Amino acid sequence: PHLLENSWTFWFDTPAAKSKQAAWGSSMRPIYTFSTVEEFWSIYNNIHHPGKLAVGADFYCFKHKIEPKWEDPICANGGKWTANYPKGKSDTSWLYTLLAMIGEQFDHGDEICGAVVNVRGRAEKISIWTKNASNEAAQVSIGKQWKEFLDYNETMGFIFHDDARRNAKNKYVV
Repeated sequence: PHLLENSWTFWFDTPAAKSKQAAWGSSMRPIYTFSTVEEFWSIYNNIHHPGKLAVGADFYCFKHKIEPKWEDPICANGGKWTANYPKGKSDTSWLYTLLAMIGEQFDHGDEICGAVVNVRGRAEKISIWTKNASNEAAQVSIGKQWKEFLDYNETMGFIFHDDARRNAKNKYVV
C-alpha cells in the first residue's frame, strides 16, 4: 500500500454527545486512526461527510495523538485558518483539505496539527489548525497554499488559540 508520512485520527463531536457533555469537548470521540492512503479511503467513504451531518456536528482529522484542543500542548501555541462554505457545499473542499494534509502537500507542513469541519445552522466552516502561530511566515504560506488548494477566493483569517482561549480577532489575513 501507500504509507502516509503520518498517522491521522478521525474524531466526531456529535450533537447527541454534546447533549450529555460535562465540559466543552469532553464528548469528542476518536473513531479511527489510519496510516495508509488506501485505509484513508476505506474509512473516509464509510463515514458521514459534512453535507449529511446534523447542525452542531464537528468532524476532525488530526495527526495521531494530537487532541483537537486549544489546551492540547502541541496545539497550545498555535492557531487556525478558517474558510466558510454554504450549507451542503463543503464536502469537496473538506476532502481536498484532507488529501492536502495527509499527502503532506504543504510547504510548511510540519506546523499542521489537523483540520475540522463545523456544521452549523447558516453555514459550514473548515479550519486548519497549526502549531507555531508566531511564525507568521509559516502560517501565511500555509493559508495561501490552502486557498490555492481549495480555489477559495475570499479573504481568510488566522486566529491564535491563545486569543481564542468570539471576541477573538484575526492576527493574519490572506
